[PDB]
Amino acid sequence: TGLTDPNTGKPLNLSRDELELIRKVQQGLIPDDVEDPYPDTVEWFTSVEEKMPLSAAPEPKRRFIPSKNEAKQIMKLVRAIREGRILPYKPPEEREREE
Amino acid sequence: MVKWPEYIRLQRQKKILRMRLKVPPAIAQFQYTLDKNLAAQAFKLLNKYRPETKQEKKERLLREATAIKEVSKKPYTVKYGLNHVVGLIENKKASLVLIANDVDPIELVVFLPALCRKMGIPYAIIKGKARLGTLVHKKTAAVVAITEVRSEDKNELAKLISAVKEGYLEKVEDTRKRWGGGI
Amino acid sequence: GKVKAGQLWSKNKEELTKILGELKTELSQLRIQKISSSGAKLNKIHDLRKSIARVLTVINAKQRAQLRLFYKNKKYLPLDLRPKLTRALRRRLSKEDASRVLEKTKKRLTHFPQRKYAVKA
Amino acid sequence: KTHGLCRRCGRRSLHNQKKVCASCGYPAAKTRKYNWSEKAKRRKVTGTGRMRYLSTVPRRFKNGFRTGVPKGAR
Amino acid sequence: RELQKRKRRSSRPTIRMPNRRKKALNPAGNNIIAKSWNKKETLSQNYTRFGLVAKLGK
Amino acid sequence: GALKYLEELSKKKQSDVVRFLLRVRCWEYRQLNVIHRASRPSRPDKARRLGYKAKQGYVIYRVRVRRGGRQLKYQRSLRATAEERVGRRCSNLRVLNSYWVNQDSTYKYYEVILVDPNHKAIRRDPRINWICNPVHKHRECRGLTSTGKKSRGLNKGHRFNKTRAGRRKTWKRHNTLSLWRYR
Amino acid sequence: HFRKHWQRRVRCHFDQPGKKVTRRLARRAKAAALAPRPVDKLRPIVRCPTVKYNRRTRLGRGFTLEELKAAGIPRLLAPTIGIAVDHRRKNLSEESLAANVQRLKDYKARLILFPRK
RNA sequence: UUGACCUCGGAUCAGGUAGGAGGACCCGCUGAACUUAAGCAUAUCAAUAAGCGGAGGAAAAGAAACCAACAGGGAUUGCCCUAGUAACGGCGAGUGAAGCGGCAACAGCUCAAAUUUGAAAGCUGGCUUCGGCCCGCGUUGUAAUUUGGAGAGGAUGCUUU
Ligand SMILES: [Zn+2]
Repeated sequence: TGLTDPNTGKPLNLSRDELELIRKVQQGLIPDDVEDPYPDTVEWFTSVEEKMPLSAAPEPKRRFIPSKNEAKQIMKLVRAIREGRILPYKPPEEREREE
Repeated sequence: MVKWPEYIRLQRQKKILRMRLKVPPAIAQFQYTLDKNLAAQAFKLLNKYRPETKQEKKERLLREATAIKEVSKKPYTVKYGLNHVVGLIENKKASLVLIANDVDPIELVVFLPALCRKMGIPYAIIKGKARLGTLVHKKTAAVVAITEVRSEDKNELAKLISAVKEGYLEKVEDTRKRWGGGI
Repeated sequence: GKVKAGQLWSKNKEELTKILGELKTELSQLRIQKISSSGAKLNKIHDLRKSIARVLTVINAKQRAQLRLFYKNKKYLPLDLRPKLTRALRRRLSKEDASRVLEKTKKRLTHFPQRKYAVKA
Repeated sequence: KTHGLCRRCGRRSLHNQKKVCASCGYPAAKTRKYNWSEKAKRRKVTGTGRMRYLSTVPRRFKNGFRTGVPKGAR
Repeated sequence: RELQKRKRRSSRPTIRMPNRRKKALNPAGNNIIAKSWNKKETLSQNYTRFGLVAKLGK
Repeated sequence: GALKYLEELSKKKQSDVVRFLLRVRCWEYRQLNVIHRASRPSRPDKARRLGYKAKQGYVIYRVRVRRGGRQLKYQRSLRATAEERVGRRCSNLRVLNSYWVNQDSTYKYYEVILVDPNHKAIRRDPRINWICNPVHKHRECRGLTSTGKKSRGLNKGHRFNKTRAGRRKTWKRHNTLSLWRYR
Repeated sequence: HFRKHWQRRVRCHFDQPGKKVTRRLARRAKAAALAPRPVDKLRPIVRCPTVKYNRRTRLGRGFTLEELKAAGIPRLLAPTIGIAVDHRRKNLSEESLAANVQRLKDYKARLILFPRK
């Protein structure tokens, strides 16, 4: 009982167990007869394009200035270099004079 | 005859069921994914805006700390994170959105094509949550957004946006409201 | 007959294991000839047994201390060397974990701590 | 004989055919105990045996479960 | 009960728990209250000497 | 803010996309075990508001429970039975909370959030390390979870007079003859 | 009213003299820790709800936010100087407000405060 | 051909954990009869005993989807009183609270709902010269900020480590 795909596809070939598994979940998922159970979506809300941002909250000043958290991480590395625990930055040219 | 393992069979039966049932038109629109050319041209721009890795972020911090022991503008990267990107959508701060087609709780991305449509931001459903994670240095990434690019490539972003609203969103227009599957 | 433990702690490992062998071979040879006229030999057996225990204690304590010196930097002590305590005491939260507090809580304690005051009559 | 030796409780209460003890229930992980026999509870309760390890717990608590050695000991 | 009879017959010694308290009863230190607190007078009697209020209720 | 969109979706769970997803997932869960491990929650908004965190130590377990009568009625809820079976399965974890995830004509499906009290990521976090205390061993057996507090009637008001401080503690107090010294 | 087993659930009170000693020792143990401070926190003066006890007046739970701000005591300082604070209670009349900002003003006059470190 | 991602498994791989006991007191589940009503079935017994599950030095409860009708109270718990009152009752047997009031003790908080986005800032393990290096988790969200008698963001000026 091959039946063609509704989206203008191809006459399908699935096994009888594959067809029974489709009919099992379709019986659990069917509203009724008579009325159209599967209508198209009328975009009653996305037809109107929103032109302004949703939130009217102010933008914080931290979005316009350099990073606070990056600054605190920099000074932690400065103290490591001050106390000599972390070696300072070596450019790739100095890496070419290395291993 | 031969016997197949349990998780092996269930992988195939879910693939059959998700493509042959009467799929509502918010999951059926995820079956339509952009072309190979458009995906390649998208990742040509996006790879130029890859976020810094943990190795090279640490190197730059060591560079600036060293100069203090012994001047930049805002970094333009690729925006990721579902909660972050949805907020960038809602404040109209995004210019192009890419949505993975294989988010396995699909409820995390069902509203996302329609939300981008409501605010006017061009979107494209893309193959691979793994591909986007590679672009952004994670295992996975459900959504990827571009907000602002550098001045050297404002033209090719606007060209890529026009290639989405012509090559992808025009074909989707009268087939995103229709139910998928059938039989 | 009896060996004081004060002499036991001073000696090294090979001197212990030789003396322990000397007490054990002596102990075995007594019981062969103790079955007849078990008099002062029986008292010697009691003193021989106690001296064996004192020797075996010093060898074990030296070996356990050498293990605890070896594992002084490693973080996975063997089970025999870990403290016993109780079962529930070993699954209690650590002193530093239970004293750990949130950053918001520390901020309020830093700037508004409990004061010290009095009320006059 | 109806009953044989039981490994757990040491009585001759293990049924031979069923292999289940009438006193403790050896194949069961739990020891058989019922609240309608207070006399049977006090016959097998803690304190009626050797108390081989639990006798050592009260002294170690009194010292705070300390570990170490006294200062200046050999 | 049957545990307590075992300890009466055993040669193991009874472990006498010292009279300890979770909270100390009398203030200590080098401050003003500790150097003038009397061990044998009550809370009300001690605060009367200090001139301080102990209870703020009725 | 993707999770606000998910909260409205779970409200409308008779709708087309949610009935479809609940149908295809209930089919999948029937071939699986009675109690099995889920890598991620099926409703990530619900799990997170119930306490789930993406940390090492948090696990999600999915369980199906038979539905119907015990006309004897089991005063234990199906949710409490879902908690008790998982805690027996994972005797090393602590049941934090549970929520409805699906249902069928024979079974009801719940996802339970568990926390490892021995993982030291959990032990170091002051927001969760209360569960490492041994007064929280097997909260689902003593009725200490959200299902248990509902069925024990631990609510304020004159309606819950018999049960708000413990039902058996209230009965023992009211049935005690209290004799003083100077009567 | 002895239909049930009242024999198994009868409670005597021979610890009445012994519990009083413990309660007085708990107040002495608390005052050893809080040595110059009073044992109990300050509490507001409130009116009893019903028509039966409208004319009577008792101690409440804690001071309202408007009472604290009118007296001049900051909110985040009050729990640290012996003042109980109730966020649920409202004032609803000027008589409840004026009686309590007099009480807090009287507390400050009798209060001696010592610096932090 | 290669390499991801997801999902499901194997391992005498490394690190952990659960069982059992005890159970006077504590938290759930399940649940009986005699008796009384001079017989007995509703009821009582009894939301008890027996049975099952799970904790601690206490447990449980707990910071109002509360009480009230006031000139208002203000998390939870316990004592006295309310009071053999209200209420329900083969309206027989009987059963039987709570609010207010005096006391004891007092303590308040953590999340989810937000974009750090000018920088996952967070965390588990391993190797460690113990100083700091790697792997992994994690964007399907780990830190900081906030928790509705609030709060955020700017601005302004004092006050705190
Ligand atoms: Zn036995």
